[PDB]
Formats: sequence, C-alpha cells, structure tokens
Amino acid sequence: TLAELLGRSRIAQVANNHKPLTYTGKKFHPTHQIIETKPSTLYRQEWGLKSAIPSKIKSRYLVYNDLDTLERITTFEPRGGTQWNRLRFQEMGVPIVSNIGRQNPFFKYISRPEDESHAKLSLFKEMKGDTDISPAAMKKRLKKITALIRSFQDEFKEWLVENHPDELKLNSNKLEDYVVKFLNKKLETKTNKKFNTEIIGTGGLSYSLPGKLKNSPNGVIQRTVVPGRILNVVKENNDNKWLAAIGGFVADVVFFQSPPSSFNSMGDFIRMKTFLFEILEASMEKNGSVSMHARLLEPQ
Amino acid sequence: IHVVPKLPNSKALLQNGVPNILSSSGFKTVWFDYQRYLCDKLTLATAGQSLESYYPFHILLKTAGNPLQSNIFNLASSIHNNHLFVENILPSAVEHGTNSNAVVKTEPSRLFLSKIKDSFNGSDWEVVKEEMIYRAENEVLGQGWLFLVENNEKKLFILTSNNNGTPYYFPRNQSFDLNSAISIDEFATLKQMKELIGKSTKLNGKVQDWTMPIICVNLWDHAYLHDYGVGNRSKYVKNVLDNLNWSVVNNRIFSGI
Amino acid sequence: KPPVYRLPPLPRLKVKKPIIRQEANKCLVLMSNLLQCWSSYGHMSPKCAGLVTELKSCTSESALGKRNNVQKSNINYHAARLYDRINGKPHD
Amino acid sequence: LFYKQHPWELSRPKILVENEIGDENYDWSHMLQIGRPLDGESVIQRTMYLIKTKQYGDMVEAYDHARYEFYALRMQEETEQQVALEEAEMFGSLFGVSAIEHGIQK
Amino acid sequence: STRYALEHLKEGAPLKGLFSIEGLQKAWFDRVKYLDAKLNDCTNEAQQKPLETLIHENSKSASKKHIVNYASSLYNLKFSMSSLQGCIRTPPEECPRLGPEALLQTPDFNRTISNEPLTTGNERLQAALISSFGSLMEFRTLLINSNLAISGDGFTWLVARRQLDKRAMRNDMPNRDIEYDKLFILNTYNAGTPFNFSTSGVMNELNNQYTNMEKQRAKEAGNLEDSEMTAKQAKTKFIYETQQKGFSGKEVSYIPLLAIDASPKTWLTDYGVFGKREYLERVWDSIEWKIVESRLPQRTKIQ
Amino acid sequence: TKKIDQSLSKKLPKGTIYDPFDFSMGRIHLDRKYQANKNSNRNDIMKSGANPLEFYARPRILSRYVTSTGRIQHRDITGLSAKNQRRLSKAIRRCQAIGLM
Repeated sequence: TLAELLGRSRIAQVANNHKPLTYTGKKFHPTHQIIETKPSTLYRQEWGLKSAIPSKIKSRYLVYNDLDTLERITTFEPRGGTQWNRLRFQEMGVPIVSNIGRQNPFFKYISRPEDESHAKLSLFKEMKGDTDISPAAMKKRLKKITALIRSFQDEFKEWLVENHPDELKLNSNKLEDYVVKFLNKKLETKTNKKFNTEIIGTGGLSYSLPGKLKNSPNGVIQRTVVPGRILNVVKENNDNKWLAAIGGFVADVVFFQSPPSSFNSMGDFIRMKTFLFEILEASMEKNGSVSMHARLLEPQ
Repeated sequence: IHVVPKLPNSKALLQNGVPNILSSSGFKTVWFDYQRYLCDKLTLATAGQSLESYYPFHILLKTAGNPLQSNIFNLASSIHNNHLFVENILPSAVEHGTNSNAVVKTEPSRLFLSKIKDSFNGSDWEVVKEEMIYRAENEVLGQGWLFLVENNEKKLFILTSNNNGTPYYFPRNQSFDLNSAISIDEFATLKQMKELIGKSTKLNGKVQDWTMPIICVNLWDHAYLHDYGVGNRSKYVKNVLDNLNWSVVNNRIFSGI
Repeated sequence: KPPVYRLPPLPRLKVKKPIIRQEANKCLVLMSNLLQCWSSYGHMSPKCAGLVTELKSCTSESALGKRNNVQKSNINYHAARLYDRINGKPHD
Repeated sequence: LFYKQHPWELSRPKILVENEIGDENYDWSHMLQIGRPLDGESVIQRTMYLIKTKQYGDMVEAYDHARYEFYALRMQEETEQQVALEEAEMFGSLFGVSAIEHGIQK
Repeated sequence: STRYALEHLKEGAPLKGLFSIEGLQKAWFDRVKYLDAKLNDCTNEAQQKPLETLIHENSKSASKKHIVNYASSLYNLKFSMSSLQGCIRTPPEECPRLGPEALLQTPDFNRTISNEPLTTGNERLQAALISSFGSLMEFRTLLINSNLAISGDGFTWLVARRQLDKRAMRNDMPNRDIEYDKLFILNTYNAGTPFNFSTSGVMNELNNQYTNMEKQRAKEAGNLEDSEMTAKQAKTKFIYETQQKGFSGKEVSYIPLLAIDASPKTWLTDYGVFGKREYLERVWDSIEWKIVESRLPQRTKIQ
Repeated sequence: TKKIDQSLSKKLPKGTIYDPFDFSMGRIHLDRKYQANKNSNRNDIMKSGANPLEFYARPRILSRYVTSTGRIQHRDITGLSAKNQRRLSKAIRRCQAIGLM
C-alpha cells in the first residue's frame, strides 16, 4: 500500500527534529541530519524535499526542520559542517578511550551483577531521576506507582514470611534489602524505560579499536602531530591548561615546561597563528562531548 | 549499483577462456569473479553517496586527491584497470557470436610503431616488450599493474604501479615501493612531485595530468597464479604482450581526424 | 510558550526609516586622535609625528579621504516582495 | 532512539533524492544490501525483520541485536579506510591537502 | 632448503582445516622454492647467514634492496606458518566455495569468541592481550579486520614494544633488554619488516641529503636563502623527528609474536576470490597460542 | 596593541565542536542577537511548579521579580504563566502589607 511505502521512504528515515537551527549555546555533537544533493540535482534545485531549494544556495549540504510551514518556506540552513569535524577526527587517528576503564559499548560482553549491588540506587533512580520533570506529572509517579507497588503487597507478605521469617521477627535492616530486590525482580519483567536514550559509547564519532600502530615510510609513528591554534593568551582561569582549536575540536593543551614567547608577543591575536600539537588521549564524557588532551610541540 | 559489464563472445570466454593466455578457470577468476567482487564492494562503499552516479574512471579522478577516500579510489582504479586489461587481451571486441568468426589477425599499426621508435631511441617493438617484462619483474614485488602510457608530449613510456595505482594521475601512480629502500634519485622524483602538487592553487590540491594508457597488463595473483603459478609471472606477461588485441590498442592512440 | 503576536492583514510592510551603518571616516578619526595626542603630549610634540604624517596622507587630495560614502537599505524592497508569501494569510 | 543514542550518525550525509522505490529487492536476513548505504535505516529495517520473523519477542531485544550487527560492520569499514590510506602512502601516494589542512586554511 | 622447513608442513600432507594438499604446495612449498632461488641469485651469502641477519645487515641501501626484499619475504612467510597448527573445521577442499553472497554476511567477531589463548594454558598471553587491546573480542576483531583490509601482499603482526629506548648497552642482556611495555598490531606491506629499528628515519635521512645538496647548488648559483624554505624544511624535519621519537629516547623496536599473511597467494587457491574472510576465520581457529606465548617477552614492571 | 575587547572575541568552550565561522564577527553578532535568559527556568522557582503564594513571607525570593524601586515586573519580562504572574503579584502585594517587603 501507499502507507507502507511512505513509512520506508527516505523522508520518513529522517527522525523528527525541531531543535533550533540557529543555536548559540554549547555544541558537543551534531543535532541535525545533514542532507546532501548530487551536483546534477543541485542544478535543478532538487534535494528530495517537498519544495525546490532557492537557487541562491550553492552548497550541496543542508540541515532542515520542517518540509513546509505557514510562512510557505522550508526551514533549513545550507551547512553540513559537522561531517568535516568527524572526518578530521578520523584523520588524527586517536582512538576514543574510557577514562573509567568501562567495557567497550560496541561489543556484546557477558556482564554480571557486580554493579547490580546498587539496586536501591537505580530502582529509585526512576522516580529520583526527575531533575527536569513537571511538578504534577512527576507527582503522578507517586500515586500511579504506589498503586502498582501496593498490588504486590500480598506477594511480599507471603514470600517474606516464607523465605526470611527471622528478619521479620528480629530486624528490618535485611527486610529493606529483600524489598529492593523483590521489586527489581518483579520489574525486570516489566518495561520501565526499556529503551535507554543515553549516548552509547562514542555516539558514532569513531569506530576505531585501540591497539593498532600507524606504519609510515619513515617508520612507525609514535606521536601524532596535528596543526592547531591557541585561542587564549592566558591559561583558562582556575585551570592549569590553555585551550587549543584542533580539527574542529577544542582541546586542553599542556605545555612541556614554559609557554612559548610568541604568546606574550601576539597577545589576543594568538589565534592568528598555527602551532603543532601532539594529541595525548581522547576521552568521551556523558554529555556527549570529546575530551581531547594535547601538547604544544614547539620547534627545538 | 555498479554492475559487471557484459563482454563480447561471453559464451566462448566461459568455455575456452582466452586462447594462449588464460584458461576457462583462469578467466573466471580474473573477470567473472574478481570483477564481481570489485563492483559489489564499490557499490557498498558508494551507495547512498553522490559517487554512485559516476563511472569508475570518474570516481577515481574525483577521489584521487582525498586521503580518506583511498579505499573508494582503490576499488575504482582496480575496476577500471581490470577492464582495460581484459579489453586489450580479448580475442575480438566485436561480437562474432552469430558470425562464428575465427580469423582475428591484429597487428601493430604504423602510428604505434612510429611512436615506439621515436620514444625508445629506435628500439623495436620486440625489444620494448623485453623491457616491459623486465620492468614488471624488478619493480612490482607483489600485486600491481604494467602500463604502456602516452603523455602530453606524444612520447610512449612504461609505467608500473603497485597494487591499484592509476596511470592517469601521477600523484597516485604508486610506482615507488617505500616499504623497501629507495635511492637518492627516487627520493628526488618523489620530492619534485610533492613540489608540483603544492604549486596548485585549487582548494582540492589537484594537478593536471594528461597521461593515458595504451596497454594494460594485470599483475595481480587473480590473473596468473591458477594457470602459471608462483614465480612464473614473467611467462604470463610474455604471453599477454604477444597476444594483444591491436584493434583496441591502436584505437587508444589519438590520430586526429 | 514565548508569545507569538500575529498582525492583522496590512496594506503594506515597511520600515519608516531603515537603519544604516555609516562607517566612520578614516581621516576624521585620524584628526580626532592627533588632536588628542596634542592635548596630552602637547602641540607639535615629537610623539604625534606619525599621526601628523598619516593625517597629511589621508587628507592630501580630499579633506575627508577618498571613500565610497554611499549606503542604502533594501529591507523595504524585500519586505514588500515577500510579505504576501510569508504573512500566513488564509486562502481565498 | 537510534539517532539519540548515536548523535554523530547525523553527521554522515544522507541523500533524500530517490532512485526508484520499486526496484528495491532487499533480503533483511542480513544488514548489508546492494544498492543502499549502511546507516541507521539499515538497523531499523533489520529490527523489523527480526520482530516480523518472531526470532525475538521484545522490540528492545531485536533492536539491541541489530545494533551490534551495525557496530561490527562500522568497525570493518573504519579499518578498511585507515589501512587503505596507510597502504597507499607506503607505495608513494601523494595528497595535496588533508582534511585537517583544509580546515586550517578555511 | 631445510633451513626454511617446519615440522608441521610436510610435502604431500595438508594442514587439516586451513590448507589442502594442493593449497599447501602452492602456498608454502612452491613459494619458498621461488623465494629461496631469488635470494640465492642476489647474494652468495644466502646459505651462510641467518635470514634475520641479512635483513638487518643489507637494510637502508638501495643497491641491496633485492637481497632484503626476498630475505624478508621468506622470513615473514615462515614466521606466519610457524604458529599454525590446524583446526577441526571441515577441510577447505570439501566445503562449497563462497560466492558473491559472502560479501553481504555480517561478521560476528564482536559477539562470540573461539580458541582463546587461556583455554590452552597460555594465561600470561591472555592477560597481556586483555591489557593492551581491552579484551580478546577486541583483539580478534582488530586483527582479522586489519588483515582483511590489506588489498595485496602484506602481513598483520602482533608485536610487543621493547622498553629499551635508552640505547645504552643495548642488546647486551637477553633478559634486561627483552622486556615488553605494551602489545600492538602492525601491518606490513610487500617485503616490509615489523622491527622498525633498522628502517626508522630513512626518509628523514634522505630528506636531509636532498636539502643539503639543493643548498649547495643554491650557493653555487649565489642566492640569499629563502623566506620560507628554511622554515618549511625545518618544519618538515621537526615533524619527521617528533613522529619517530619514543617515550624516553628514539629507539623504538618491536618483537614479532604472531603474523597473519594477507597475500592472495595463500588463500586464493583453496578459498577463492570471495573467501578471504573465511580464510582469516580458520586462521584464528588454527593458531597455536603456545608458540606465541613462548615468543612473548617478560613484562616491564616499571609501574 | 596586544589587547582586544571581550566583546570582539569569542571564547570557545572546552569539549565543544566548532566551525571556521565561529571565529568571525558574524558569530559575535549572532550570539548577541540570540542572547536570551533561557537558563532562568532551571533557576526560576516560579517557573518550576511551586505556588508563588507560598513565598509571601520570604521577601528574598520575591525581591527577584521587582525592580530596584519595588515595581513588579511585567509578565513580558518575568516570562511566567498568567496564573503564576497573578499569584506572584498577589504574594508581593501581601508581603508589602505585612511589613516584610
């Protein structure tokens, strides 16, 4: 049918997005799907959208929110520059590593309950992970849950007197433990946030596995050298490291011992010059940012 | 989707291979299998991108200057080179399937033998073939391609490539193997090439090269091993150069009429 | 949530006095600095030598310099061109 | 969900111009298909095939299974590109401007 | 040439599960014979010195390259077949040949594992692999993919960086100098060697000859240097050096532990054009981890 | 001079991605134009769901919605809903009558 075809159409494949096309806050990762048109289609203003894109647009990349609007225009910005940030990261050949030494999210590892010993930490995270929840929809998590949990009273009024009667007659320090486990055991079958929207690992920035060496005609590369720019002429206030702009990413640059004298000389125009850096490590934070650490390689 | 081109007299090719060079099994490996292998990988690499609508020759030129598209470049270069090799070693370019033609006597044209003498200091075609066989054995340690090319100055010269090296674009000829040791003369050639690529003003850092291939010989293991075996690649190159289809090779030389 | 305010149908969409950026004259600023330099270090002081030399070159041929002193706004041309498309008016 | 979990997949350009919807002959027993790129849609269609064939019951389980198939294919492609560049430089390939250099100039 | 012979490779017998009889002939016997002849037709010391000596003696010279190309091709090929024992998988000559459909199959190297080192007693090798690669599924994927990526001839090596970048009294204590900091994977192409001590700097050295020769011709011409040729050559030289330095010093060497051959010569006869990944899967199920653990140096516990 | 006004230079945060356009003057102007107090909601008690009338005895919180002279800010400035604006104004007027504000 037409409905089946539509669901699989290329326009359907792009997930709904109404995030501001003009965002002036902190950008840590791509927010909009880049759309590309071939040169032949660009010559005919064809992008596979609802309407022709204005001929003024010469770029072959755009990002959009709405196919059509009440203003009879498409809401789009003729830019595709997050792809070059990803490809420049690939050229730097620095694998993303976990600063906490966690399991690789892209491998199906056999995990155990080592971290499941915090059942009361995360079972209540469902009601306590409400930092930005409505004052009454979050309050609907109190009566709606209370009835659901209160429907298991009979089951826990028999299991507890059949598996741990001593605790019911001695102390509740262990009873509370049997309660946290009970609900989780009766909730793993349930589906509360069964889909987790948190970023998985690198988020797609890099699928490179650590360990490989870079062979070169001049031997194996031991240190990666990448041109960059120093943004500030004074270390980040309260931090012992300056900031550099390397390959579309802002890194923390650590200097060997001293800061080159071009800093004082250039001053606030220090960003006008290009320096050579060495990328020590690259980490991923939970906000979806990349923590790139560099080193200002100076001619010596 | 990039599909494997249909070849003239394909039923004969699948039964008796290419007489005097490859058998039926040898030709199935080089073309019916390897060409399918390359085209499928190219389609997977380029599907969903602008490159899907371009022929392999144009893809390699578009991607020749992009370091991170080398995988696409290698596939496009190999696909183009393989059909350049399979085309000049083919019994007949015309489809005599219903004409049952068994008399294809193709010989070097006068323009080809005139440019050979001019460019090789009077050397004959037979001597040039010996130089081509020698160049392949000493310059291509592993996989690669042997080409007889013509440049913008009307001079025919011999180019060898390592793995999938294009003859059209000198920055990607891959004629020097840097895994081994190089002489100061070879380093000078590389240093001079780097300077030329830096003189270009284009934001894509691309130069103009008008070199064009005339003869292509596949030096990959997919073409000779099964029929000749490890170490007998010089006997394979000799047979290829002696049984070339000169209707195709002559047409590759620009005449100007 | 930010309140959108929708206008009624209008006979026109026009800015009465479109704002324009009038770049400051380079010769006038040179004169304003030299005058200040003389106010602090004194008139004819050797410290203002460069200012005097620059001012003379700026004003040598034209006292206000050779500048493209012409700038107009096009907002009213575009506003009248696009109003019917973007006003969100219901169909006839 | 997929693009919330993998924000950088958005940075991979997508072509919305269709070729011919009627020609798509896809067997979603496997993720790779001749004619279409490997992207988020490959995961979604794989997940639907799993739930349609009843190999998995919960959508989450089918989705996770498809996600790992996607990671494996993405890792093989990230290596083919790195190695191809490395191998070409070892045979004398020269490049005018790299991506990092292009950014510096701009 | 018994100097290039292995006890598990017997003419007329197939390496069960990886190579057939016709596939082991072409792959190893018919191939060593050619390489040996070429090495005996370039240097008369072939049957006198060890292969690794020729590789580290005639290196960095353009006039002896053919002696080192054939010498290092026969060394890599032996080092590759040495760690192979076989598998219980069906013989390659009895299985159907993979066709174009193989290119569409999803690799399952991130979900399952097989023939791990620890399962055979090599517990010190498994700990090292987990420490350097994170896990044995990551190591297997990074090892099979790196070899599969190689287009033509080459080898994928499991190496161990030597923590003796001091260069003082180097190679004088077969234990104090045999210490490994971390393990790595390295790809070599055609007749490339995985050591990196006998070839690092070659381009920098040749670059400095070229600049000096050009600078001396410029002096004959009588030129006033240049605005950015002294700043460009300096940058090219400063990067060439900073990219070859070690953690402490600039003597970074590698100890071969394993080697997988990527050349089509090895796998084209038995597996076909579409069966390189099948070859690499059966190679992983045919690695005797005892031989690899044996080669493993002792950890450098400076920590 | 080796100094530039802060209004003429953009400081790129750490961990963020940037484009070449982020070093231009257009970025400076664009950041000024689209500079709104959108982070207030997370720091605005009255935009959280609390009843502003419960703060009638807490002049410190109420003093965040009046000018320097004590004039209650218009809803156009506070950005509150009609109900919260109505309740907040009542709280302030009651606070003034009790002798606390």
